[PDB]
Amino acid sequence: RRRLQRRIAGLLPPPARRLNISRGSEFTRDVRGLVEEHAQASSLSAAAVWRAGLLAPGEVAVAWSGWRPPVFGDFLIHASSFNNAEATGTPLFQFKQSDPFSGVDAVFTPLSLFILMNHGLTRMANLLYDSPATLADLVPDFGRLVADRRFHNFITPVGPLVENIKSTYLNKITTVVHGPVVSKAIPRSTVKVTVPQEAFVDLDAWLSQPCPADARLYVALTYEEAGPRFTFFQSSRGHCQIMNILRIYYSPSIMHRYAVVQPLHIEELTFGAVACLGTFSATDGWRRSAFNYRGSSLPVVEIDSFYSNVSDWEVIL
Amino acid sequence: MDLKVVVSLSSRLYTDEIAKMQQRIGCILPLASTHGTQNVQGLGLGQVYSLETVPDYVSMYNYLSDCTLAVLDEVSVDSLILTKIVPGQTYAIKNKYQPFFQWHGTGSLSVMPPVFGREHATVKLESNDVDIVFPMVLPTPIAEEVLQKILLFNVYSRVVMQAPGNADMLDVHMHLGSVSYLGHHYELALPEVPGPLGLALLDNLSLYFCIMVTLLPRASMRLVRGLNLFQEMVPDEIARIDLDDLSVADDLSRMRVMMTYLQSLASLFNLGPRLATAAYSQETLTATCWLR
Amino acid sequence: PTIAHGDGRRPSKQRTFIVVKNCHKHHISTEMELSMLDLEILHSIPETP
Repeated sequence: RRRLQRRIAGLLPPPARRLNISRGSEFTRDVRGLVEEHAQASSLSAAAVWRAGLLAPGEVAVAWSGWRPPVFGDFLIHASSFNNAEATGTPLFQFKQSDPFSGVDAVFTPLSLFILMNHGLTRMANLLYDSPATLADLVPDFGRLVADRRFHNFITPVGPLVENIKSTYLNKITTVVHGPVVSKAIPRSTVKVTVPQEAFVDLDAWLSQPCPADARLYVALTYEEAGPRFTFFQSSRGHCQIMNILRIYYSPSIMHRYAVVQPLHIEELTFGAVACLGTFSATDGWRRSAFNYRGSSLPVVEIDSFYSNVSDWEVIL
Repeated sequence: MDLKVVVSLSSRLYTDEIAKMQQRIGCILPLASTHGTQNVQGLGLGQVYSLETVPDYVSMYNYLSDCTLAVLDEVSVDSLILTKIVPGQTYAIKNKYQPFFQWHGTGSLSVMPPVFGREHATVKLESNDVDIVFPMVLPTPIAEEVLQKILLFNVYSRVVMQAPGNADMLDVHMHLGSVSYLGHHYELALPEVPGPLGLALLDNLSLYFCIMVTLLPRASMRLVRGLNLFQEMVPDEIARIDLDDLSVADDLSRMRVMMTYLQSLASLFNLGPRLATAAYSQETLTATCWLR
Repeated sequence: PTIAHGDGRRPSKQRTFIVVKNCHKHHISTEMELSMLDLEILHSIPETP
């Protein structure tokens, strides 16, 4: 009954949320304990681990805040299939391979996906990948898998890259599949998801009341007449709205697909699919930039502060 | 923040019960409550997938989407210490299911109620008279294909027990007897004799689906007369100019029951409690997943 | 122990090997005669030299 007191005194304390500040010039111990957050990294010493508290269970606590650590999904890829000059924050799209026991993976950035679709944006695609044939056999039968319009249920978005070690023959990437996208380096710095500007469109800008707490990034494969395209939507609504909103936005191209060809078949009838990619702050995100290569540059959409959270593929019609 | 749901047994187990349980030390099962101790009668799918009543996919799926789920961790002789899945954290599950569908990394897992026979997913406990039924956990594209192929097998068995002049029993079996995903070519255990007057699994879902697509064409006719020309070129016109006069009470009743049978079915083909994996390592048959 | 590899490989964790070694027993037995006459002589006590 007193052992329970000493135990419940340790299991009691929630983090002190409010605090009576007196003067901002004071910077006393209470406000430092409010602003201090423990790191996921320290040097391998006894004092550094025992002060950073790396061995704490569940979270990192020196010796439940709305903060959870992320989860990494590491893939091993053919090093020719992934141009290593790409930045940290680019959304990768792992193709579910038809090989039964293959331990090698086939990820795609959307730039590498563009030369897969078609076979400035095209200039940076062909400068980043001089070879449209070593990716045309990663998918073994692209013409069949698109001509029966089942390409959307084979591509699993795995969120953005965070760290990529450049090995020579078989490349190892570390992505973030779910949660808060943040770097793991010895100086920690911010990671920003970069999507190409010509591919990225907006949805509040296309429509031109309330402000939400977060906006959700959407990816959208769609089967047109001239091949598939990977547009990237950003929306601040909910999903069940966005299905009807993109049905309105594609209601031109739905009539165009029924018009320029008549679907005598039955597997052609789907018109793309959309999958949520996660939430970011709806206020100051997607500040544009340009991704500078050795000789050229494409304009890029640099979404800061991503919470990666993949959803599944829902058809559009 | 602790998660140990230690369910206690009244009468302690034998050795062979522990021998069956230690081969399912990584599967998940639905609880009844999220409380610190429980009894055995709240565990996985006993009360709804019992052997004494006719079972149906609908109420099993509703109960499975209803309550909390829980991977099991330890099996003592008289207690089953386990942990429940909250959406805040991520867990380590194992594919120890008797229809062994090979998982993959960064795949999405569907917690399905068992279709492949009760005896494939059970731990028949004798010391306590309980049947811990474990729910089927298998990847979502395989879940979709196995639902389509158990459903069409149900409809096609029912029409050939309706009349043998409909179809041939090998022709339904040499297509729907196998599920294919990434080259892993499995074979499905099919109950070739389900028995008439229902009394079997997947009748209530098949009855729902067949009543839905029966009420479908006049529903489409009513909802295109209510409102254009593109919508009147994709279907054939014999489904367009069919009746144009039904009694309004029966029309409203048919449309309402079609709407309920559509919304339950469409909520059902979304597989409910869906889990999303990160790094499935089949050297130890471990998948790392979270509640999605 | 394990070597930290920089390149792209699946990292092998803490490995620890448990191996058991059992004993072998060996039985040995020879047989030796002894007559009954000198056993009776052992049971007897002599008088004459």
